[PDB]
Amino acid sequence: GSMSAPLAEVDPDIAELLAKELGRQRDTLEMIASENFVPRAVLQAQGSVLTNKYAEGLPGRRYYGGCEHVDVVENLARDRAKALFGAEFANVQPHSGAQANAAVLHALMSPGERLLGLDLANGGHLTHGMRLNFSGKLYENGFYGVDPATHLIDMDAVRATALEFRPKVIIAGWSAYPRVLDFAAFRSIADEVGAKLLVDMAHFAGLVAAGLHPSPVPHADVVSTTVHKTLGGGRSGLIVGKQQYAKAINSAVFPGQQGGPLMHVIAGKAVALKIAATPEFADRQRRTLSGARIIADRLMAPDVAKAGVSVVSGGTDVHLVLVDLRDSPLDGQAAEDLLHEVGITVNRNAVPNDPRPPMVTSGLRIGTPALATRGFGDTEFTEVADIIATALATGSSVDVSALKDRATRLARAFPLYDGLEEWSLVGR
Amino acid sequence: GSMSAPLAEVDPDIAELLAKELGRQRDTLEMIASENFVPRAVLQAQGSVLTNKYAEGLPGRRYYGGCEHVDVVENLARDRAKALFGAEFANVQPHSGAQANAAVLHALMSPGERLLGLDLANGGHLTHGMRLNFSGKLYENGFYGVDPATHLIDMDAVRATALEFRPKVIIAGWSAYPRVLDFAAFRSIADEVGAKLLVDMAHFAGLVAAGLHPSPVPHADVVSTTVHKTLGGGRSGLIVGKQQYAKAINSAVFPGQQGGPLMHVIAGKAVALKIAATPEFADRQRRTLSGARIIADRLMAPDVAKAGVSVVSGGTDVHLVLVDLRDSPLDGQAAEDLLHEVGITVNRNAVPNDPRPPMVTSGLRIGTPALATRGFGDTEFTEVADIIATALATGSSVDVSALKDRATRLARAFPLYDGLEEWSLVGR
Ligand SMILES: Cc1ncc(COP(=O)(O)O)c(CNCC(=O)O)c1O
Repeated sequence: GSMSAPLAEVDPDIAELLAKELGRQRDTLEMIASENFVPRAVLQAQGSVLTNKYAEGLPGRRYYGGCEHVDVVENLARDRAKALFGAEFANVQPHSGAQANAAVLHALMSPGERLLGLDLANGGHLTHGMRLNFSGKLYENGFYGVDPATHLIDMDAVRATALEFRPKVIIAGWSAYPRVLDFAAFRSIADEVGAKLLVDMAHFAGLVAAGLHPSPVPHADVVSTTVHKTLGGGRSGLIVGKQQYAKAINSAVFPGQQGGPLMHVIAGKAVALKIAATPEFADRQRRTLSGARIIADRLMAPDVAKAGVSVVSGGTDVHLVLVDLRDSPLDGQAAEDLLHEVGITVNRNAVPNDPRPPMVTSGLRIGTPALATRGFGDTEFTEVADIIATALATGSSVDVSALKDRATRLARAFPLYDGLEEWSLVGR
Repeated sequence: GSMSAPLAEVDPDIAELLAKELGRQRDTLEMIASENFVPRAVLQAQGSVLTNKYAEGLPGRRYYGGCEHVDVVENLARDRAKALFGAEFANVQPHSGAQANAAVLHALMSPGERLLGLDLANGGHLTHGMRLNFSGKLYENGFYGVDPATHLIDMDAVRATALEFRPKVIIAGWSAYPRVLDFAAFRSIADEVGAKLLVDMAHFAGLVAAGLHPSPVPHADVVSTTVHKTLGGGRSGLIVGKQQYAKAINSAVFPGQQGGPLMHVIAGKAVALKIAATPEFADRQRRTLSGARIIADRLMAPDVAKAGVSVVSGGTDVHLVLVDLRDSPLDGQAAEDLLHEVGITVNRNAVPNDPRPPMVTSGLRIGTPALATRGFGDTEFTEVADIIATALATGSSVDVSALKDRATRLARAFPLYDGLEEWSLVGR
């Protein structure tokens, strides 16, 4: 019956929506900095029958019979994570970046203890202390920020905050920050005040894997990440860290926070970690970084600067560009909408001391990983940069038709998932 | 290169383990009561490009652009969940059953407040108050159990416990209880002490959908569930409940507990909920219940009883049989391994006042949903029951090859995922 019928017959509405979403991914230039495109092999793993297996516990130490093969899968993911990042242990079960962070904080601190993280308006993530998230609900929160003049994190200010606040755990990490964190300084501060150091490398983990961003693994007690940003894998989380925290972290993931792990997704993590060690992946990360720098450079040209648009920190060393619109007629929402009309997906971004409401903002976050994965190199990012610069410098009266044509030409020149409609679930 | 190459080329190790796990599911008789076999259409949804979309928020209330198609997907899953279960609201984003429960308790109580659930050694889940789980670490836990003579939950005893303990939230639900809960009595008790009532229907959600188990939705404030047990869907969680809790529950899922939802998995939830309304699904649930009763009856025969093996509560009204091995030379691990050798996959399971260590147990949990999905009916479950009975009554001196041949004949007669090696990711 329906056990073997194709999706198109069982649920035509959902089949049609899958096709529409594939078409949307193909037709747009995706520049949300946290998004990417998974490889075919990760699609296959996530669509595998490993979803049927209950496998609570650890490899070879399960609460269920029949785990012999998913145990090898999980050990491959763990071993590849440790090897790729140079970490002493890995836990590959977190369902997401948020669940990775929930388990780390569960392992390292108790409710009521003090957590120090980067403020949301200064580029932090909601799991770094936002009051409606578990990180704010369970813990006493302190925050550091960026210098208002340079938009860099001032490590003397972070140190002064840590000395006053005496956190149990310091989080280094970000969702919207354009420069390299000083992990050695974070470790020195953590040691000085007796705090644990968590680095949440979700955004830049793929840059780390390719050797293009300093690694937090030498410095941090524990490192959390999403698998699905620059690392380029399926939507899920991952923890690595120093051996002395392995037992606490494993127990915090299960039974502390989760039940059964998603073994099909863990199989895809193993695939993504293997891909992340290849020269092809390293070149993709190189094109990600070069493309972001090309966009930042274009947006610092005099024509854009004279229009009241500026680049936060005067450049970038990562996979994104942060745009400051405080002196522009465009607010973040208006600029996001304008770029959507051209076919480019970005998101608005709060700037520190933002004069506009938090859902409007005076900033943009523009990311390059997804287009680099799609195949864009320096020539294509030069074109993308000029499209964005023309829109932002001119404003809402810009010739959108011409920019849309240019964006469509790029999308057509670099087909996405070409052949997916013929790929099989398993085999070749 | 690697973006479009098949898994078999990118990662032969993982490709081979996918084949081995599929072979294992085909070759064994999978009788873990919390497992099932997802349909082809759910494999396709979970292997879809919807993994690439960040969609924090709710349909029509997203933080990022481009969600016009995943919004319809999520609305279909929500509307089908509400219609199938007769519920006033649904949140379809929980990553797992554990994450569904974490969000419910986040919404309904504060750290330090009192939680009353079924004791783990009496059939309850670790998210109902176990010391190392968030439900035990964040909250003050009380427990009710089963009557020692009948192994039934005594609602007079539950009421006495609630009157003395004064819980903020009462959980009704179980992972290893073989009888039907009295939801009217739980509601009466919750009202008497001013508690919220959460029903965790993870195990019996599919029985409820088919009309073969009383629904908790009329009585409960909120109902949590896994999608992947008797409901037969992809590995994930779901919450439904009364409309006055919709805002608190939605906020507790995001940004309370989670970040971005797994939209590919939510697409599969929509598919599974549609299948769960079909006559084919109801017949599968009917065969699940009849098969479990056949096994329970066979294991209460004198030859099994003489071997020190008994059936908890003297039968079953649900999809599982709980076997008590306290008077048997077999412990739970030994029986799990012996059944594995004859081709039947189960899990050991704790029993009240267990004389054996907790990782070993004095019990077995045997479930029929996966084999019912595979197509087994009363004739096949009669043979399964006799195989299990012979192994448990004879122990280590049983003719393993003779029993393994009988299990293999059943597996060969009911091919599993026949044709999967030819199915496509999308389309046919
Ligand atoms: C009753 C009940 N509630 C929650 C869970 C946890 O779901 P998961 O998706 O594993 O996080 C379970 C799972 N119990 C596993 C089992 O019974 O084998 C559950 O039973």
